[PDB]
Amino acid sequence: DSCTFTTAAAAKAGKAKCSTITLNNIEVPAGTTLDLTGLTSGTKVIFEGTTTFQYEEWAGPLISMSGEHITVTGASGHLINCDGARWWDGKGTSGKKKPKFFYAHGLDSSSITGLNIKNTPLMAFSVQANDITFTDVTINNADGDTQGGHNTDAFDVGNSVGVNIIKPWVHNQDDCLAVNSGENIWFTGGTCIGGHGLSIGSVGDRSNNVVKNVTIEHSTVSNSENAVRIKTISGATGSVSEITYSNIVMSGISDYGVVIQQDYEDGKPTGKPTNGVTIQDVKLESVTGSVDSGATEIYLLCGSGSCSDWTWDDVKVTGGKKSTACKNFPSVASC
Ligand SMILES: *[C@@H]1O[C@H](CO)[C@@H](O)[C@H](O)[C@H]1NC(C)=O
Ligand SMILES: [Zn+2]
Ligand SMILES: [Zn+2]
Ligand SMILES: [Zn+2]
Repeated sequence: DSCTFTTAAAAKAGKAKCSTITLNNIEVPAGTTLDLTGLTSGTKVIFEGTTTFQYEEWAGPLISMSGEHITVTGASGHLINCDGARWWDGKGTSGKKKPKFFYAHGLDSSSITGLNIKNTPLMAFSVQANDITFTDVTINNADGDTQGGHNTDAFDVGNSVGVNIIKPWVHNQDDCLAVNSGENIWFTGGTCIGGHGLSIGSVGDRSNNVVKNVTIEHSTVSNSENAVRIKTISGATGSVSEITYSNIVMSGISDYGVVIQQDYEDGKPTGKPTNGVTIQDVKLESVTGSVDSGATEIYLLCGSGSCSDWTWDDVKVTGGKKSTACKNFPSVASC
């Protein structure tokens, strides 16, 4: 049936019988999830007007969706305004408990298109799904730059096979893309502003430490901590392979233009890379741009023998420090 819900509670109660679910100007109650899990296959979900959330310090998610063959869209002029500044305290995962925004867990063979998201209190999309596509999704957390936003990852991917992120537009304060695990991930045409870049990892110490076949391309990173990043955990085991960064342009980079390091311990680099996580088939093709004078252009800190078979074409990162601490990287590459 075609259903239109004006409350989160009504949506949760009636969703199953709806072939079309129009969410009209729903203000999600404090500490509650707009629960759109268990949707019937083929359901179309349309966000209308402005979706808001009442304030409460909690872990989220503000919205959770699951089901197979779900088509999520937003009506013209819609906006999902999380007004995250109410939570932002410059501490992100620390300090006030801030809710994760959208759980796309088990939202299989589904698409989310054109959603306009604003000021997520913490991470935006948590992806743990198969054959999921995010097209023309805009995550505007620009306000977080000056209002204390942190750990406002745009797309966190784990335990997902077949993830397509097409033309996302992101202005946040953490990873534009963060893949802790997954296979067949495609991120293309993205605008990544203010965050931590397009990252694989940190990989290791999870139930799934395999990242395979990730293509990040035609993306532009601006005013971010890093542009191209692959991190693996010290002493951890796992596999990172078939990673392609192609046609990546960067500028306003504060820390690293390109960084692939395997020395993350307790969330911090140590300078001592390990080799339990293999990093194979890394292809950088046309990765160019500038970084800050204080940033390191390229940093490749591989464990012994763990990094193999790379392709390095037209990687030209300028304006920063040229690292003299790189090691164990395939000779085709260079810092
Ligand atoms: C890699 O992922 C892409 C995008 O989903 C897909 O077209 C391709 O078949 C995959 N290749 C392998 C070897 O898994
Ligand atoms: Zn506000
Ligand atoms: Zn199917
Ligand atoms: Zn930061």
